[PDB]
Amino acid sequence: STIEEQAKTFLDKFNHEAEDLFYQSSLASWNYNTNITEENVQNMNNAGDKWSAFLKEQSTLAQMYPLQEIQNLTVKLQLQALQQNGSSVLSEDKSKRLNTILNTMSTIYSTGKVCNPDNPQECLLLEPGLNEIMANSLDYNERLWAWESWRSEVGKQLRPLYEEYVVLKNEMARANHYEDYGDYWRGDYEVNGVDGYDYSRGQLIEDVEHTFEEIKPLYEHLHAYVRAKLMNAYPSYISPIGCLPAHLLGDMWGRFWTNLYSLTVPFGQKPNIDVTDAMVDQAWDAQRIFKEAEKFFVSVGLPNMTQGFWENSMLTDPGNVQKAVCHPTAWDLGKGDFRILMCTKVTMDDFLTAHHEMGHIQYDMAYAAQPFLLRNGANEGFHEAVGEIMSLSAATPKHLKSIGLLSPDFQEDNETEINFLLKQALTIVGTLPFTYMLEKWRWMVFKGEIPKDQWMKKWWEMKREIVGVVEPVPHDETYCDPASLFHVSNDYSFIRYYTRTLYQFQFQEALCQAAKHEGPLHKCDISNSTEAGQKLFNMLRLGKSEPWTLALENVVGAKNMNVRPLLNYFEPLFTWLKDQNKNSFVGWSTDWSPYAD
Amino acid sequence: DSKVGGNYNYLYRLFRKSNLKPFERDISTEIYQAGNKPCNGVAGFNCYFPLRSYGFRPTYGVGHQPYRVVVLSFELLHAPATVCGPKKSTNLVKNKCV
Ligand SMILES: *[C@@H]1O[C@H](CO)[C@@H](O[C@@H]2O[C@H](CO)[C@@H](O)[C@H](O)[C@H]2NC(C)=O)[C@H](O)[C@H]1NC(C)=O
Ligand SMILES: *[C@@H]1O[C@H](CO)[C@@H](O[C@@H]2O[C@H](CO)[C@@H](O)[C@H](O)[C@H]2NC(C)=O)[C@H](O)[C@H]1NC(C)=O
Ligand SMILES: *[C@@H]1O[C@H](CO)[C@@H](O[C@@H]2O[C@H](CO)[C@@H](O)[C@H](O)[C@H]2NC(C)=O)[C@H](O)[C@H]1NC(C)=O
Ligand SMILES: *[C@@H]1O[C@H](CO)[C@@H](O[C@@H]2O[C@H](CO)[C@@H](O)[C@H](O)[C@H]2NC(C)=O)[C@H](O)[C@H]1NC(C)=O
Ligand SMILES: *[C@@H]1O[C@H](CO)[C@@H](O[C@@H]2O[C@H](CO)[C@@H](O)[C@H](O)[C@H]2NC(C)=O)[C@H](O)[C@H]1NC(C)=O
Ligand SMILES: *[C@@H]1O[C@H](CO)[C@@H](O)[C@H](O)[C@H]1NC(C)=O
Repeated sequence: STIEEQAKTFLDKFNHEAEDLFYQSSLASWNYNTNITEENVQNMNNAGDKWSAFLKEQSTLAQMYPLQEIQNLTVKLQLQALQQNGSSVLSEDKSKRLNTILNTMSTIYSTGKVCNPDNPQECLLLEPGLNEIMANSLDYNERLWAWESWRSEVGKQLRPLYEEYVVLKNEMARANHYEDYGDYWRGDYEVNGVDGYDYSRGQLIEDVEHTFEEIKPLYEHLHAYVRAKLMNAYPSYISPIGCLPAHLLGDMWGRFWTNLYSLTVPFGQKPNIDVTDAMVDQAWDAQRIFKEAEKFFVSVGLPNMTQGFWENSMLTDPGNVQKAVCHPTAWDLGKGDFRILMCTKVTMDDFLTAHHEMGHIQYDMAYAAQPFLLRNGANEGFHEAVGEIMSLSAATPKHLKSIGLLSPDFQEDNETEINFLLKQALTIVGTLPFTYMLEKWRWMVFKGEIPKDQWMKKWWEMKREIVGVVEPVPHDETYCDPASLFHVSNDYSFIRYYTRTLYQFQFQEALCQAAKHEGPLHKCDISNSTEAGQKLFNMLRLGKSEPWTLALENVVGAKNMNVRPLLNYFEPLFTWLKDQNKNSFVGWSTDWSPYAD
Repeated sequence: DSKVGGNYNYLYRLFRKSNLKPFERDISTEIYQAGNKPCNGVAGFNCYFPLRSYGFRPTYGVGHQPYRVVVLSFELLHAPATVCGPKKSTNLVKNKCV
């Protein structure tokens, strides 16, 4: 009864119950996901309902213990995570209104239908075909149509709903001593009073705007190259001092330039590394690939699979007609019962996805000792970060020719290396300007700086200034372009895909500087080492029990995200791009327009 | 001992005033009291039950599946002789110095 035991002494009970219930819920869910029937939806909805009701009751009960009389750090962190009101601080009818606006937004996004002006009877959804038209077509007219349509029919309906959504979320967040909603998102990177490891909610914006400054020397050259290359497929449509038209990037919103590899390959007659026929000519099943992944993981010094994962998991899609959503996922039903749900085919891409998923499996195996409320990554970003380095280290030619899938006399050269590096940088450094731009735009519109009659003009001037792309058609203020992105119209945070891109290469360099590697970083492997495994595992097992700025400094040695490893990873590509642009004009002028000529 | 859907028979106490004494036994079901206000035998805000149950199933990992434990303990108070180990033998030859 030391004013605190009363807290812990609760915490225990909570812990137990929580864990148990959660498990019930989760088994239920895995079920429905692996065997789609009509009754299983009911078997899982009530389990989720009971879990949610129990958690909200415990949250309403935890309030009775003040948060300044606690002295131990871990119990304070657990209470601070549980004591969160979340929603339901609003007026009751406004809560239902918020649920309705959210669900209506999600539905209008999901079931969008756009139809041709030449044939309005049968037409296209978003997922089947629209992405294919925007990715694989090659005529300017069809791309411009597919681009303007989706923003003229799904951008116009969403604005009068997003307007109310903003103010409702702001009034929600403003009851928990917060000043807007964006701060309620940045609050994930917050650390209070640990004598030096503190990280104020504000300094996240400072880091982001301070690390985006060092990327531009590389992104500018990449933009110049991609532009001078796109000036071949569509002759006399781009200006050599202008920006790019949004409907030429490779998808609906311009998030990944990966589909531009067909037009901008450096050496179009030297094929890259690809183990796809060598696999099937060796009769590899879904079992063999996972055995290879586990062998690689155990080679570095991590434990085996739990021997309950080989009988329960579903590695190959069920033969008969058994509807199960084929989207890879790593389940941690808790209680040490880990599973992997994915419809593996015999392709090297699935061979890399297996590694990327067993990464999450290992990361979940590590921290299974912490209290139940601390079973996550250090923040939202570390999870996929620690996941992706396995795929980045398993795709190098060394690890391939050491497993029996490449001819021993396969000799790699600098041409294939530049090819691979551009294929990588079309995805890694390509999405960063878009990500930072969209997140800054959302923070701005939430804090109230941008008046609600200047949304689209500000968004497009930002697309002109930062990322270097220009709209093809004018858009007045009956539109809303950002509401046409999945992570926006569904109330999903969108800054993790910018911190992950940095944490990735920081982890890569920090780790395989212990494997005593000597060459460029893009050939670096973490196999056969034991110091690397220990360095990684001394962070994998913390969970949330320590501030993330300590989880970093125990791996790389710094107390923040630094972009230097990224540039050090791309240095060869940068040396090449500095030569292939001796005659073009780097940068872009925000005056050019595709219609004002 | 593990049945699908939860086997809630085995309990294990996780609240008590002070730790036990060796070889002692406690089976009470008096409602715990952590706060400063007496309970009067009603669960709720600070006033929990003292018994929980292991929900053993079959799809658990090692370290959570039910293990069975038995312990033996000897003690020789004052008896002259008691249960000892088993004896063994050989045969019975005759007419030989043995
Ligand atoms: C997928 O779920 C369905 C819905 O229950 C299962 O179908 C029945 O499941 C019960 C459960 O024991 C069986 O007794 C019936 O014989 C099943 N009937 C049919 C027509 O399937 C189905 O078995 C589940 N699939 C798997 C692989 O377990
Ligand atoms: C509460 O704080 C105390 C210290 O303030 C923690 O005690 C340490 O616990 C770890 C293992 O949990 C031991 O290895 C240390 O030896 C303990 N320190 C001392 C000085 O004895 C305690 O762990 C904290 N509570 C929780 C749940 O972590
Ligand atoms: C969470 O919401 C509650 C309202 O439901 C806020 O108000 C506190 O509610 C608790 C119990 O419901 C009371 O004991 C407090 O006196 C209330 N006022 C406070 C704590 O200032 C509560 O403030 C909200 N949580 C936070 C962290 O602000
Ligand atoms: C890949 O490596 C080869 C050999 O190391 C390079 O070939 C030489 O490149 C320099 C660079 O200007 C030229 O001056 C030489 O004339 C090249 N050698 C021959 C025999 O012609 C090649 O350039 C490298 N690839 C790239 C893209 O630079
Ligand atoms: C690095 O790891 C590989 C993976 O096991 C080890 O590969 C073995 O290498 C020896 C000799 O090079 C071969 O005889 C074995 O057949 C290989 N094993 C397999 C499964 O292919 C390699 O030994 C490790 N490196 C060192 C220095 O031990
Ligand atoms: C992992 O499993 C293999 C089975 O092939 C076994 O030989 C090895 O000893 C195991 N290692 C550990 C650490 O459990």
